[PDB]
Amino acid sequence: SHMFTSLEGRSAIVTGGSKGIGRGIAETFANAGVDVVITGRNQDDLDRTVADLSGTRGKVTAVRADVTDPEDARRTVAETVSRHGGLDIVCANAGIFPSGRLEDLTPDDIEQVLGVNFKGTVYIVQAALQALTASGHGRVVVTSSITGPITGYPGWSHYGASKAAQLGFLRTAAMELAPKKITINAVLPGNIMTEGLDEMGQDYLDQMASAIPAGRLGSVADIGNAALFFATDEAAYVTGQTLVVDGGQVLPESHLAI
Amino acid sequence: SHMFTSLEGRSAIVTGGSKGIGRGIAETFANAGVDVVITGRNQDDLDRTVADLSGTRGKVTAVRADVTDPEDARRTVAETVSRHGGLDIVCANAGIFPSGRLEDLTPDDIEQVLGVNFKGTVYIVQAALQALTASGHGRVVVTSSITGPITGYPGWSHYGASKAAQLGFLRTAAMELAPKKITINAVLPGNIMTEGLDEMGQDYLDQMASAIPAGRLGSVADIGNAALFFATDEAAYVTGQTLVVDGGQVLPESHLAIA
Amino acid sequence: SHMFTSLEGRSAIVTGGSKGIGRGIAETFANAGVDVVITGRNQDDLDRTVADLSGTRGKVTAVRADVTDPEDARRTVAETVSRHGGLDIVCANAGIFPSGRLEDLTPDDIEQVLGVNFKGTVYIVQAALQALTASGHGRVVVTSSITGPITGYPGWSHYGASKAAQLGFLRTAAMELAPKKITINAVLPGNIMTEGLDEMGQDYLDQMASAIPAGRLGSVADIGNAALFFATDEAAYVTGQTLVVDGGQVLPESHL
Amino acid sequence: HMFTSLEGRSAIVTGGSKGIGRGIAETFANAGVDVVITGRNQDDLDRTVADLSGTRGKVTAVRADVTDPEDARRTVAETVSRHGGLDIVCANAGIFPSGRLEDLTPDDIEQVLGVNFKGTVYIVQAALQALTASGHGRVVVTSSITGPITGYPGWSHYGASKAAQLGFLRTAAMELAPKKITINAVLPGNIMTEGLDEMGQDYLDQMASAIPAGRLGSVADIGNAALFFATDEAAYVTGQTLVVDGGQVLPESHL
Ligand SMILES: NC(=O)c1ccc[n+]([C@@H]2O[C@H](COP(=O)([O-])OP(=O)(O)OC[C@H]3O[C@@H](n4cnc5c(N)ncnc54)[C@H](OP(=O)(O)O)[C@@H]3O)[C@@H](O)[C@H]2O)c1
Ligand SMILES: NC(=O)c1ccc[n+]([C@@H]2O[C@H](COP(=O)([O-])OP(=O)(O)OC[C@H]3O[C@@H](n4cnc5c(N)ncnc54)[C@H](OP(=O)(O)O)[C@@H]3O)[C@@H](O)[C@H]2O)c1
Ligand SMILES: NC(=O)c1ccc[n+]([C@@H]2O[C@H](COP(=O)([O-])OP(=O)(O)OC[C@H]3O[C@@H](n4cnc5c(N)ncnc54)[C@H](OP(=O)(O)O)[C@@H]3O)[C@@H](O)[C@H]2O)c1
Ligand SMILES: NC(=O)c1ccc[n+]([C@@H]2O[C@H](COP(=O)([O-])OP(=O)(O)OC[C@H]3O[C@@H](n4cnc5c(N)ncnc54)[C@H](OP(=O)(O)O)[C@@H]3O)[C@@H](O)[C@H]2O)c1
Ligand SMILES: [Cl-]
Ligand SMILES: [Cl-]
Ligand SMILES: [Cl-]
Ligand SMILES: [Cl-]
Ligand SMILES: [Cl-]
Ligand SMILES: [Mg+2]
Ligand SMILES: [Mg+2]
Repeated sequence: SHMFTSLEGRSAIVTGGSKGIGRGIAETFANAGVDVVITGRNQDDLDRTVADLSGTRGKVTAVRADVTDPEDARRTVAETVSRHGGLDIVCANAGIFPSGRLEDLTPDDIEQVLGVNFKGTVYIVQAALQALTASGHGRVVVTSSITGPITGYPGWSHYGASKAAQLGFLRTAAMELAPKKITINAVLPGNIMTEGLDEMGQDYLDQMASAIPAGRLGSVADIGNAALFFATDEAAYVTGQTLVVDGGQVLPESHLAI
Repeated sequence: SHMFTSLEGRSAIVTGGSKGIGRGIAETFANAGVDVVITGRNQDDLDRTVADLSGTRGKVTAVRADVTDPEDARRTVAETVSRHGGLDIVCANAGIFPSGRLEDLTPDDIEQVLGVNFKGTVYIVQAALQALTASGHGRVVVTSSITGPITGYPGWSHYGASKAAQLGFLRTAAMELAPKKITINAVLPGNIMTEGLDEMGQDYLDQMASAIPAGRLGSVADIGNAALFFATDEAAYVTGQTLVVDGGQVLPESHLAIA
Repeated sequence: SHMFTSLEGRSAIVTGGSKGIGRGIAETFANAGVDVVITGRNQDDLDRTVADLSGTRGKVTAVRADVTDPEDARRTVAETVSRHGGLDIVCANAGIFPSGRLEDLTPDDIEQVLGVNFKGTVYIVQAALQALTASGHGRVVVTSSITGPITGYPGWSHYGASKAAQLGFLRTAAMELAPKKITINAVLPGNIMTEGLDEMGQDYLDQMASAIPAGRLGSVADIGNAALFFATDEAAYVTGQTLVVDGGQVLPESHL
Repeated sequence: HMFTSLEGRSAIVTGGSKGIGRGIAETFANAGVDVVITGRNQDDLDRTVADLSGTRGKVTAVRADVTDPEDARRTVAETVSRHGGLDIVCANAGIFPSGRLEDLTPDDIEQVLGVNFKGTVYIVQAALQALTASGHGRVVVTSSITGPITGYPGWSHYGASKAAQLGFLRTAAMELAPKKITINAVLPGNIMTEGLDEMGQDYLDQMASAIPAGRLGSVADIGNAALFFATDEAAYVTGQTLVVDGGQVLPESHL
């Protein structure tokens, strides 16, 4: 009869919500009656996802914005407050994972990944702070990864760096946000079927599939539903923490051990 | 419209559900339409909680049983499988946290705590394996603690050991249970208002409250709602993992971090 | 021309010192001039290891003792203090890793593993508290494992629990021991070429090998040298902590 | 015989003119390791080079900014010229300015990320060929408990930068293993240093009571941990962390 208090009518931002995990998070929240502003740089991709999600209970709309731009963060929050009247949930999700061996990585390569993945998470949280404070039950959910905080994978030394940087930030942010009644937590997916992971190629997807006790790559709904849990009133006592959503992938001591 | 898939009508066991966190877990699942068998050693305590929860949607009944005894674990599962028609969720929750300095801990002190807190988790999971497998969506939630896996506290070196033992066990158990479609995860509460935590005294409670950025001890519902998430179909891809429910307690570097 | 302060003359116990990692810890400390008492249940294995190490700078001798028996812990400490005049280092190392699936493990199976691997670590620490306190620079090094604290491996759910139990114990113990100037820390070996690990077969041994970035199983000296570092005076500010010694094995997002 | 002598080997210590980097430099020098220390302030580099003039291994200085890849390349070339090669890199330079979340500007974040994380990556990249040629390369990163483990108001960007170093090295260790280079990190708790003294006596008098060991750490505690990682005997340790903090991260309640 009753599980979690309904989030209907609340207001959320998902950065990088046009594709992949961000889209699955937006759809998960929208199905729960949360109005969602999704962001991204490509307008056509935002428009297709807004069109695709037009039948959801919560209204998904788009704001074209680069997470690396602090001005775009402020505009995103202001536009979301304008459309919804306030702001309750920020899902700091936008992220990229280009691959490059450490000896090949340029300053620009490193700043590209750290700017989107880490700086872009900090910028949207900063911009959203006052509206989340006015919420009285603010929720920030960060899309980190097992890569960095837990795992290594050749080619992703800067990616993993940026995923760990998110968590180092939120362990302090959680303490600064607690008097404002905002929780901040992070989902750490393992390997989820997305357009972004598709670019890694089939042999990467097979490789990770065989390393996962659950026997499959995860789904965007898996991450959206973890985000949803963190946003509930029922999770008000959870802050500064991580949840690994990976089918057991970080557990095995070795390969065939699965 | 829709948040998670209703768990209405599923079957659960909560060990040590007559008091404290286990009762909060039982009530949380009961309010979700889950039928719950709570266990414990004191029949009066079980009867009173069953009566306290008489008005919940799901049906909360009791089974008097000692987690340290594997035969009781088998009896608990069978009674549950007869009353509910199956078994979908096992909350390995029963535990004790008496306090003793390392130089005072007897073999009995250590075995009492390891047996209740760790052996009693293993035995209930072993007893439930077959019914959980037949459910096709089996869920095990372990009540661990920040104490042991993360923190230390003088007098709890055997308690901390048992809480971390639960986690070492489940990181392998999650792999063995994956082909059976059973996930196993732990909630790691920080400090939660319970009858057991009351026996630590007012100085302990004041000390811990001031250590918590959220500014309060947690409630039993906080832990119940975390166990509820793990038990959802929507958490099928989460196994072998932990969730710390502590108001931020384990974060501060020191006491101006807080102050 | 100076790295760490010589441990020459100090007094150590290594539980389970006749074979495998314990013997490597014992030899590493003896090479550093530490007098070492090794323990084990089999007198022949103790006698043979004492004879093998009879040329080391530190004197290695043996006490036949079961780590699961608290009286044997006490007798071990008393005998070491009688032989050396004190006790500075305790290497709580003794352990077993039989395998069994979750649904096959009997109460006696579980207790055997928890008894040796966890209780035996607690009992030697307890028995040594007094003498370690009197040393003024006491050191406890626990041989834990990546299995349990970090990894899972089917058939070792009770092994993994026992190894993680060591760490939960030591995080509190480090706080109770700090006023006594005793530090307590753990080495978490990955996969180390030993007698006990050879009881897993060549299939298990080749399996972990390709899963390790360093390209090899570790050596008992790798673990002994970690323990040696924790025992230095220079590590007096390290306590309640862990060091994974595994050639990178816990790192890969997949071992392919 | 404790560990194999490192006498005659070659090391870089970034930010080695003060505090922890100076303790690392003096610890390696006392072991007979020739050490190039970097920094931006020549006056502080000259003063430290002179203070350590009696050490067995020779401490010399190269003025360089960790945030500049070209300064990283120059540091490694100058070091290979002076010593004949390079065996050990201690990526240690770091800053910890304090600022509340809502006040951190983009420049504040880039300054801390640039020094603490980018500066670690750049000196490792620059050293890769020389470290590979040594056949026993050693990278030691100075991270922190702050970020990887703890939070402290005002240090959200600093903690991010210290956790960034570890996410980097967990992958870097796998890429470096075929080159026979290990890479680990020391995570100091609270260590008596010059930069740490900028936090004031209130911050000083207050982290001491929360540490089970009962004191702040010393730069030698960090140097000796870095020395362990650099030994031949630690060849099978890579991608890993060592917390040096007197038990500070352990207490459930610091009171
Ligand atoms: N897929 C996995 O297995 C996995 C696992 C662990 C963690 N993650 C994390 O999940 C997050 C998204 O992963 P994904 O697989 O879903 O990626 P994806 O499928 O490639 O989608 C990324 C989204 O982020 C947006 N984006 C990219 N750069 C942006 C920028 N500078 N500003 C604003 N938006 C930007 C993209 O829109 P535009 O390109 O049009 O801007 C797109 O909507 C990342 O943080 C990633 O690290 C993914
Ligand atoms: N309260 C906290 O802050 C906190 C924090 C972290 C973790 N935890 C964990 O949460 C669990 C319960 O904590 P709590 O505060 O709720 O304790 P509690 O209030 O004392 O409740 C303990 C429950 O377990 C039962 N129990 C005790 N021994 C048992 C046994 N041998 N067999 C079966 N049932 C037994 C008790 O009933 P009977 O005595 O009648 O049998 C009681 O119902 C423990 O595992 C504890 O480690 C608690
Ligand atoms: N080998 C690995 O890859 C690995 C990896 C991680 C951790 N570890 C840990 O390292 C420790 C030992 O490993 P190992 O490979 O060296 O094992 P091993 O080769 O089988 O030797 C174990 C030693 O402990 C002794 N022992 C066993 N049971 C005892 C008891 N009840 N009382 C006293 N001594 C006892 C044995 O002598 P007796 O039988 O005669 O008593 C033997 O000397 C264990 O704690 C293990 O968990 C090993
Ligand atoms: N002190 C602690 O309690 C503590 C705890 C955990 C971790 N750590 C870490 O240990 C490292 C050193 O800390 P510390 O307390 O020893 O700081 P410190 O006493 O202030 O010394 C910092 C050193 O880094 C150098 N440096 C600063 N900015 C630089 C730049 N842009 N390029 C090159 N060198 C630069 C400084 O020289 P110049 O100014 O001349 O450049 C100085 O030699 C840091 O990475 C810190 O995060 C410290
Ligand atoms: Cl992290
Ligand atoms: Cl654990
Ligand atoms: Cl652990
Ligand atoms: Cl096994
Ligand atoms: Cl990290
Ligand atoms: Mg795109
Ligand atoms: Mg001698």
